[PDB]
Amino acid sequence: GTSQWLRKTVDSAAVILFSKTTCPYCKKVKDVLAEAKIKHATIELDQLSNGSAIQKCLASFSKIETVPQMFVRGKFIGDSQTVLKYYSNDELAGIVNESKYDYDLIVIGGGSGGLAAGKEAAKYGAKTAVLDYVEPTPIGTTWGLGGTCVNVGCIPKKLMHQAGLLSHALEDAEHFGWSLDRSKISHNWSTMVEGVQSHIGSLNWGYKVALRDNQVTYLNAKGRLISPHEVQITDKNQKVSTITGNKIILATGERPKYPEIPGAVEYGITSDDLFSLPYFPGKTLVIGASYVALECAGFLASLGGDVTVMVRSILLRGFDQQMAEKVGDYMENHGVKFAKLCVPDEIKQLKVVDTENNKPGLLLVKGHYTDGKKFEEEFETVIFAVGREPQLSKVLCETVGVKLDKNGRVVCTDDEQTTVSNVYAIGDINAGKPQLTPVAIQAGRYLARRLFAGATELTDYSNVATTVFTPLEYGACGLSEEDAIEKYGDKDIEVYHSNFKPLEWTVAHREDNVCYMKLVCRKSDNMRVLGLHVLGPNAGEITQGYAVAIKMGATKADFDRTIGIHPTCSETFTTLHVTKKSGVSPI
Amino acid sequence: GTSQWLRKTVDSAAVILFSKTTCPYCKKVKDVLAEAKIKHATIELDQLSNGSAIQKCLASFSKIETVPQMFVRGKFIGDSQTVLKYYSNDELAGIVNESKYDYDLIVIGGGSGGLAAGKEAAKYGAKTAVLDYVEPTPIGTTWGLGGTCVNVGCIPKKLMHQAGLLSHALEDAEHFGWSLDRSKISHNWSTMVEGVQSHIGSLNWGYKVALRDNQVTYLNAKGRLISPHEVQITDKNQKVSTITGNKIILATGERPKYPEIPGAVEYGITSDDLFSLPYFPGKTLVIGASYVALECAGFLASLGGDVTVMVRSILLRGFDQQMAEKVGDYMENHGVKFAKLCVPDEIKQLKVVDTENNKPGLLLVKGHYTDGKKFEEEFETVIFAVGREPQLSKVLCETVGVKLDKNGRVVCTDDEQTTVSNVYAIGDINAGKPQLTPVAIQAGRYLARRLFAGATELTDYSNVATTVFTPLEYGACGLSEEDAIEKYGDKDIEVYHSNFKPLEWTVAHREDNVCYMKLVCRKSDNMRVLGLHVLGPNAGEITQGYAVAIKMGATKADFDRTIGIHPTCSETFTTLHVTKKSGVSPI
Ligand SMILES: Cc1cc2nc3c(=O)[nH]c(=O)nc-3n(C[C@H](O)[C@H](O)[C@H](O)COP(=O)(O)OP(=O)(O)OC[C@H]3O[C@@H](n4cnc5c(N)ncnc54)[C@H](O)[C@@H]3O)c2cc1C
Ligand SMILES: Cc1cc2nc3c(=O)[nH]c(=O)nc-3n(C[C@H](O)[C@H](O)[C@H](O)COP(=O)(O)OP(=O)(O)OC[C@H]3O[C@@H](n4cnc5c(N)ncnc54)[C@H](O)[C@@H]3O)c2cc1C
Ligand SMILES: NC(=O)C1=CN([C@@H]2O[C@H](COP(=O)(O)OP(=O)(O)OC[C@H]3O[C@@H](n4cnc5c(N)ncnc54)[C@H](OP(=O)(O)O)[C@@H]3O)[C@@H](O)[C@H]2O)C=CC1
Ligand SMILES: NC(=O)C1=CN([C@@H]2O[C@H](COP(=O)(O)OP(=O)(O)OC[C@H]3O[C@@H](n4cnc5c(N)ncnc54)[C@H](OP(=O)(O)O)[C@@H]3O)[C@@H](O)[C@H]2O)C=CC1
Ligand SMILES: *SC[C@H](NC(=O)CC[C@@H](N)C(=O)O)C(=O)NCC(=O)O
Ligand SMILES: *SC[C@H](NC(=O)CC[C@@H](N)C(=O)O)C(=O)NCC(=O)O
Ligand SMILES: N[C@@H](CCC(=O)N[C@@H](CS)C(=O)NCC(=O)O)C(=O)O
Ligand SMILES: N[C@@H](CCC(=O)N[C@@H](CS)C(=O)NCC(=O)O)C(=O)O
Ligand SMILES: [Ca+2]
Ligand SMILES: [Ca+2]
Repeated sequence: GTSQWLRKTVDSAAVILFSKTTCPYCKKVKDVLAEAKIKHATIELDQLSNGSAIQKCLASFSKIETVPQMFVRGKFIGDSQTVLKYYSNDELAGIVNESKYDYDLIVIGGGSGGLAAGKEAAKYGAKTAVLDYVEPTPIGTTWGLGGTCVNVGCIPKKLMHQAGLLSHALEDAEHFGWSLDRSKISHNWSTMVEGVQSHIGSLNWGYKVALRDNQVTYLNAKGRLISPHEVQITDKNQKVSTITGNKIILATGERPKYPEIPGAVEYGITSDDLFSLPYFPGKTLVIGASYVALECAGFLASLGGDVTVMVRSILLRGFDQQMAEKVGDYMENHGVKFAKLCVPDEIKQLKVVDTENNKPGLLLVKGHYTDGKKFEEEFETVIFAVGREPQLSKVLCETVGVKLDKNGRVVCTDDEQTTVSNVYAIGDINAGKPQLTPVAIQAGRYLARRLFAGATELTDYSNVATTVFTPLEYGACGLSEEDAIEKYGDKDIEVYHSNFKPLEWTVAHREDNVCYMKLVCRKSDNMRVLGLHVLGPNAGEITQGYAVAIKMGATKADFDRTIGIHPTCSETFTTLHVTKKSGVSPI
Repeated sequence: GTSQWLRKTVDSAAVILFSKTTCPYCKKVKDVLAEAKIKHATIELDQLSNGSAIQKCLASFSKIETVPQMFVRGKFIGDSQTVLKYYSNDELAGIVNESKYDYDLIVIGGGSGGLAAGKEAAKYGAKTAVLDYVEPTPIGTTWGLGGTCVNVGCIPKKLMHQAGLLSHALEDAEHFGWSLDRSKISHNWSTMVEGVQSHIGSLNWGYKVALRDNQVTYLNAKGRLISPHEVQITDKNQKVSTITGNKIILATGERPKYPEIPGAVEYGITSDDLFSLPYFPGKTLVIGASYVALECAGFLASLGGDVTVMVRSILLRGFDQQMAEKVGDYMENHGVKFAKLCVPDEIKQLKVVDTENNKPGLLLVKGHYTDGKKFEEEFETVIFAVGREPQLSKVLCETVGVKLDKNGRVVCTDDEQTTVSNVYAIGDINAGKPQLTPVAIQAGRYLARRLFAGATELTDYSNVATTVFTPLEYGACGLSEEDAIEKYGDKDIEVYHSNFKPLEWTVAHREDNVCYMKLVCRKSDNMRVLGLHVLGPNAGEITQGYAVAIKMGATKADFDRTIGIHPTCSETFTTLHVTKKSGVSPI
């Protein structure tokens, strides 16, 4: 496959140097490229097991088999003497700038995936543009560069989770001997929001600076792909123009859904609004039951809010349902109210948001339970967390020839390629992929490296660990218990499980037999670990290291031979014994 | 090796049943043994790849090759009919009780290792005794069952660490929008100590109950081995008697050292005293610089104490010294004072501890720096943390024939065997082994399983992860950078490193470029991970999962293909790039 590899690399790379580490002629070219501040990929052939065969294949493109060999956009440009000739004649800059298109890469969307792809491509000398535009929410919320995670997702969510966790740190402090008067302590929502937004601000600015420093062109503009190589852009001044690019990356992400009921769009809010909400939500209804719903309900409650979650059917559809029940039971036991098997029919306004005193309005929510009981209750704030959807066009998109699925997501190969061959999709819009920030980031970086640096490594989307940052956190890697049973049959599945109590919870007088972990294992495959699950503090820190071991194909015996660190919650994974089949209590 | 395995198992096991899972005669024996509450090991031959050869070998001991086959203390006892015959004649109890010795196992020491070994042996029907006695410290401190960790180590240390961490949670709360008056918050040492000691109390009681429930005989008594099978015991009433045992496990642990200076023993304290100290230490000097010193100095400071650490030479000798410098620099930047290259010459009393008002005394510490400067300063409490030593006898011990090393530790094989063949040593007294609780626990359990359940698995003492619970925590697994360079040469070592900032530290306005991690890797061995190091919050939770991957032989590429969980500190391990050799800043 070394012939096809070289062909793909030469044809895709913007600026690439085939080299050897002990070659003084290769060094002379590197010195020239650095002095002229020409960024490029470098492949050192003496570092590759097939490097000699690569040298032979290079003659298909250059007629030579020596190093160095410099290419620009599919075209052999010269050996060392030739490159030096361009340098001394001041032709080199013109040569490396020469292109059929305005850009080697246009990235549409400047979130986790887009920024990662864009910055990484610039590193190998690709002329790169990143387009980002934030369509306002129905109530007008907008924000800066960085995408969902930075502005309206992981970052503000985890920070509000921390604010929530600190509530309980205050309770725990007393049992640890701290003398404070908790009846006189209160939380100020807007102060927290100011601190959160101040940090987000530094991230917005940070990414802009990063794009500058990597010589990526940033356009605060809405992009539309109108042909394989043509992107139509609309600026703030509403000016329309067209830019051309060799490769296009679609990284446009998703936006929250609203249910199709009266008053939803007019009076409700979503996560998009919540994280910069200038008033405190007050008595809140969250509609929905997956991780956005539960994470938001959870930090709101810990801040002292009166919180209700309206659950159509189950919690965290798609997650292990025993773990999901445990996540919910903990939240229920700690003040979060659940309206079970209940759907909303309408929102009616009773009071407008006080914009001067930064206070919430008041809403009437009518709904109904499965049994026929009507739901009718007042809330200061209604939050919809009922899924997220991509914002591209079944028709328009197909007219440029990019195929979307039923749900409006882009159908891609295992190297992120769409049905238009120079066009790729990464992050949340890529059909079938886990919708997480580091996945989008890994995909973008790996994709940029393949396109412009001749890398071969595909993103591995299997066994990607997650954490739901509910009040008690839930970390998982691999399969749910039910999905593993479905795949391999009950008789081939062994589950090791245990309750545990963090040492910190002992003096603090918190629950026995609530924190919980399990390993789902396949008997036939040497007790291969198929799924890991932990409900407990710092679950994400706990889970992460185990995701490496699982990707390497960890078995139970691997876990068993490993010695614990004491005292930690994580060490419980190293001494698990009780199986579910034995019926013995995990307590 | 299946002949030797069976010989060792039959000869060592107290009560063992060789069986098959589909045999109704084996089930009949199991029913009998359960009805008569006879605990035993069970080996299911149809579950072992060499089970058929085992069946053939069993005839060397029983003259039969069928299942079931029951053994007691080296002696074939019967097939199923025979066992049922003993049952119906009411002979079975007598048979299984028959022994040359009072016990199959005597465990001397009831700490982490001893309790683990003892409880695990009882599970397979071994008649087990555990001896524990706590020699009082010079000032009279004593405590209950469970050993160093439970009473004067990991447990109270981590709980005081948590109390310390909560101090900073209080500072962080305000930036997260919590309204509290910190100028009016103070810490009460004795309240904290009460909560800590109350939990320890429940552990003492818990272990006693566990020994009861597992039918282990517990003797609060000092044991001395006087011959291979004879243990002399001294009770509280000072009564001396002798008990005999087949196997002996030495699990007697260590005690803090004092330097040989005037006033040390009379006026100073150690970790043994600190965790139940009924007065607050006040202005404190810690003498020493390894993890006990730094962990204690650290939580004392976070509680608002005026703390000084007197450092003979370096911090954390034996740990990676770049990481050790970083641990210290953080503590120095946060109020802990270091008297560098300084040794104590004498302690003099200025004030006696106030025993009625639970207040500390006052001490004068004289010492000298390497340059000739005298050290002279007043402290309310002086803490020695200058190492720990075993408490067994170079002569007495050798007279029973158990060999000790230069440092007084027991010299053992890789299966914990001493130079006396029925005598084993586990935990801190085992020469050359990492001195950690879960190591002692794993060793005890694995040892009990080998002796009484026919297991083969040795404890793996390589790449055991640790965490130093300093104010900023330090987790490590595998080799220091300097030890890896020493082993494989500089040219074969690549180090990937990065600073990071916990997301929580952003709103809280804490340090950039202080949290830090690295992977020490071997170039020749496919960038094999030889050492992992992380300085940051929750370092132990971070480190633990990676210890499984490292035991499996993780390479850098394994880390690279693994996707991060966002947002966590741990995910930084999944995207490391910067190498030390490149000179690029980790910032
Ligand atoms: C509340 C919440 C909490 C979350 N928490 C976590 C978490 O803890 N951990 C985790 O891993 N993931 C979390 N996620 C998911 C994570 O945020 C996403 O998976 C990730 O941000 C998606 O990255 P992206 O690059 O695909 O899209 P985005 O980050 O959404 O970027 C797309 C960008 O392109 C813009 N755009 C759209 N159309 C155009 C156009 N045509 N022209 C120009 N620009 C356009 C969009 O406005 C946006 O700025 C969370 C998500 C939410 C909603
Ligand atoms: C301050 C401190 C903090 C620590 N923190 C951690 C940590 O965070 N994580 C970790 O893994 N490790 C930690 N350790 C180490 C851990 O405590 C030890 O490694 C472990 O307890 C040793 O177990 P052991 O069974 O060998 O000995 P021990 O637990 O010391 O048990 C020995 C017992 O036997 C008794 N004994 C002695 N002689 C006799 C006799 N002849 N007859 C009868 N009984 C006798 C002793 O009094 C004691 O009760 C810490 C240690 C200290 C001192
Ligand atoms: N890594 C992380 O910590 C986080 C990641 N995310 C990302 O965000 C994405 C989507 O977030 P989220 O908003 O939680 O959506 P999800 O796709 O995860 O789930 C939608 C939820 O809303 C409910 N729902 C859907 N329609 C209705 C309806 N019309 N009426 C009432 N309830 C309804 C569903 O319940 P039902 O089962 O009945 O259909 C389900 O509980 C996820 O896919 C994930 O990738 C979000 C939060 C945290
Ligand atoms: N896992 C964990 O979190 C923890 C485990 N432990 C266990 O406890 C054991 C011992 O604890 P520790 O007390 O820290 O002892 P250590 O053996 O770890 O180190 C002794 C320390 O005291 C110093 N020292 C020794 N003698 C003198 C002297 N006479 N004058 C001044 N300073 C001196 C040494 O400095 P120098 O370099 O100059 O010799 C060194 O810093 C460890 O081996 C470990 O297994 C302890 C705490 C935490
Ligand atoms: S996928 C084809 C293309 N879509 C986009 O470039 C993004 C559209 C999305 N931002 C939106 O609709 O908001 C497209 O719509 N083609 C336009 C055309 O004229 O062919
Ligand atoms: S190791 C030989 C034996 N030691 C012990 O059983 C423990 C001694 C220790 N607890 C202590 O000294 O405090 C021993 O000392 N032999 C005595 C003898 O008379 O041979
Ligand atoms: N004319 C060439 C010189 C090529 C040359 O002498 N390079 C040597 C390496 S220093 C080479 O490619 N031959 C050895 C090999 O097979 O790699 C240039 O200017 O680049
Ligand atoms: N007399 C024996 C009966 C032994 C017997 O019939 N056992 C069968 C299993 S059910 C056996 O060991 N033979 C089959 C084999 O080779 O495992 C007893 O009472 O234990
Ligand atoms: Ca283990
Ligand atoms: Ca990665």
